[PDB]
Amino acid sequence: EIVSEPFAKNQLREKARLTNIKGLEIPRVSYTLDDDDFITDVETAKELKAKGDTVKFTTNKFKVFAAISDTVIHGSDVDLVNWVENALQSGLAAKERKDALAVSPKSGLEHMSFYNGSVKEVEGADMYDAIINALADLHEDYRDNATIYMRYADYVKIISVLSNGTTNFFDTPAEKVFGKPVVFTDAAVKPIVGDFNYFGINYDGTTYDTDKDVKKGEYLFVLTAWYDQQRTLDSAFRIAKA
Amino acid sequence: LLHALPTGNDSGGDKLLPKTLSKEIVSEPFAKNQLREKARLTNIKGLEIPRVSYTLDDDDFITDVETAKELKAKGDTVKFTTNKFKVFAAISDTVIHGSDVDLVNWVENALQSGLAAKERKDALAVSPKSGLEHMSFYNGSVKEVEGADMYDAIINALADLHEDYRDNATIYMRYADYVKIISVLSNGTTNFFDTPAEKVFGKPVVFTDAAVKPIVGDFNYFGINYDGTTYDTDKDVKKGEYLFVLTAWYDQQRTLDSAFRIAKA
Amino acid sequence: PTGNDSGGDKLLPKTLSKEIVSEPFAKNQLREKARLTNIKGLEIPRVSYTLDDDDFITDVETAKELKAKGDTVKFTTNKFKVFAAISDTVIHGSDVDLVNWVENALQSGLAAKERKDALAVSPKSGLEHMSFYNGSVKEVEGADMYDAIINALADLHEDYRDNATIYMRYADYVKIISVLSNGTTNFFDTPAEKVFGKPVVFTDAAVKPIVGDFNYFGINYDGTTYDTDKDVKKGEYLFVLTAWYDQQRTLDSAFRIAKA
Amino acid sequence: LLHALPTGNDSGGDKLLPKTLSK
Repeated sequence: EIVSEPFAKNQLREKARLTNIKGLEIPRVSYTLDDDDFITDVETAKELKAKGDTVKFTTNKFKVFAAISDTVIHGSDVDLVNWVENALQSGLAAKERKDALAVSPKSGLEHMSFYNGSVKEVEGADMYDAIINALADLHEDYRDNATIYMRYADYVKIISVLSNGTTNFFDTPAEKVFGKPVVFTDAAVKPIVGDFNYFGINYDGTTYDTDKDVKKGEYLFVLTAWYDQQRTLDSAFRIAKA
Repeated sequence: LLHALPTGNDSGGDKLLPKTLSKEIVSEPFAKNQLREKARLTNIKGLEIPRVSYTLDDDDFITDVETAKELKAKGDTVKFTTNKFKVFAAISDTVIHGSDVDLVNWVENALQSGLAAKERKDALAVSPKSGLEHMSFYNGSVKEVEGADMYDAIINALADLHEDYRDNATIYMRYADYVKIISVLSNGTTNFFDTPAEKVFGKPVVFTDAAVKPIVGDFNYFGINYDGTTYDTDKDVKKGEYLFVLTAWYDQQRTLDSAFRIAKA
Repeated sequence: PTGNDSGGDKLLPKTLSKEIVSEPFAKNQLREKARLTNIKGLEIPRVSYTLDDDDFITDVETAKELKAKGDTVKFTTNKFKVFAAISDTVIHGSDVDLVNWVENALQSGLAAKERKDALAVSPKSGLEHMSFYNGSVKEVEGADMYDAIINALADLHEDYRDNATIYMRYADYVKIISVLSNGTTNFFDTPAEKVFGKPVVFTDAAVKPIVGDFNYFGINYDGTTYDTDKDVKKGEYLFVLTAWYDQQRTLDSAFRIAKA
Repeated sequence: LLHALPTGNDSGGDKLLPKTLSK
């Protein structure tokens, strides 16, 4: 009987939080120390003042589909059970990663993306300089917990300049070059970096349905849900650029 | 093409979602002190540990080291002295009544994280402040050595140290500096990035971003303690905020300052 | 912190519903006087009775319409559809509109369908015979609205007069007062029964005041059917209802118009 | 999107009509 792989996945689910709570509200600033605090970084003064202390997780709709013609049903195969779950679950993942890493987001969902704007682009001479400088920019608390996302091909080019003749960092991991964990993803254009503790997602509710289009002779299996994902603090996550 | 009325609002699609969903907020500590591993911790009140040990009635009145004698002339004992602390949490009003969640970890992760950030900051402070000068390694009490490059410096740092203290020595430095040391050594030879850091210098290493200059020495002498804590809640009515606040008392001092050094180029 | 439980609910008012409710969105004023029926097929005679030999000739009108239409009257089915649409988010936000919001909605749809057709200035084709302004009613002419209504009563037959009723828009009932201002006296406080001498009902659609014996006018609803379905893709439930009715005038000569 | 055959012709919408009907 039939089986297959996850057709698509979201790499960002590794580090980000994931929730199922109906309405969700958290504070942005975890703690403040005693009187002898050097002034909080100019950034956090601005965004905290503008956004407010809390953060709103606000429902947003979409729809996922699935279509099976009638002949396929009546040829002794069982795709009703597994082919759809393999299909719909993947649809949830691609919807996320498309919106977060959108170069030019659709309207009504700008605030989710990391490339919509409102993040500072540092400038390194090459990719190796830009990533290390970007770590040099953000606040140190975020640095200690930071994580990098990038495309694997860019990790090859930094090796060609760190070829150094005899030595070959094709065998080395990527943790030890930059000094922090790395995850590889093809959509991420400009290497982004920050503490992905703060980034978070929430799924509130769903509903599963099925129906037959009698004339055209195709079953349907549809699902819907509402989610949203926001950055607790924009000042954390930063860009690298040549 | 059915006639039923979904009044119940029970959702069948819930199981299709990823099974890693939390239903309760959780996160890791925001900050941590990386000195706690090597150094000594204590809860007792009013601590005093003598500097002296190992007297011989020697006719060869040379002690161990010239630096060791002249700075014991400072004093016989060390006495840790109390210093004040303050920690604030600030969960607001909407979050409490807006929805049913649980924040006890969010508070806990915030408070005892704040302690570690305090004691690391002052102990590694570049420019100390009033009353706090007597714990920072970058205070002028401790020496600088001078290698031509930072590699030979750390060697010349671990070199001019007591035989004993060398044995359980330990190094602190930034990782970014640690890379430049190796990109130059890897020229025309084996790779070192696959190697542990214990071996290029011979002894264990820990990495933190604070140490603008390296440290070397045995941190069994560096010591910390906490006298006792105070915890109480509070509500500001006019604004709506709930306040969770902590205060305790502490000090940290090094037993002997000759056991530690600074490398520099 | 235990939760958002508090004692403010006592301070909160007592008029709070805890679930949704609303008014009839629209109504048909004509249902007060007209007959209303549920019979499958309905047939009645037009002329109630005739007296003995000494009957002055029946009014020229009734001779004509009775001769043309015939003795009986046919109630003939005519279709329409009423709709209702609820998006999916509205369902899944803990509210109960399934039970009351629809009945409040559909029942109103029946009423507006009636009054639209009866008082239609220019009816849709296939349903001309229902309206009162399609034609076939005589328009008397008064110098003002007060003269036109009273003259219109002077026109129709007296049996219908004794049982007659007037429908009009309230604003026209104000203008007749301004001419009957008479200085000191003010008929804003008076009812309208006593000015014209017969009952009155107020309605905004009725343009030219109509008048006659609304015993004769009648309505019938034969059958219905209630259905529901989901448009899966667009994610909206539906609640639809249908029925067949018709309403006719037993005798056209009764109901008359007033005009300036 | 149901499979049933309404043979009975019993009408559920009857009660929605006004309750002042005469018969």
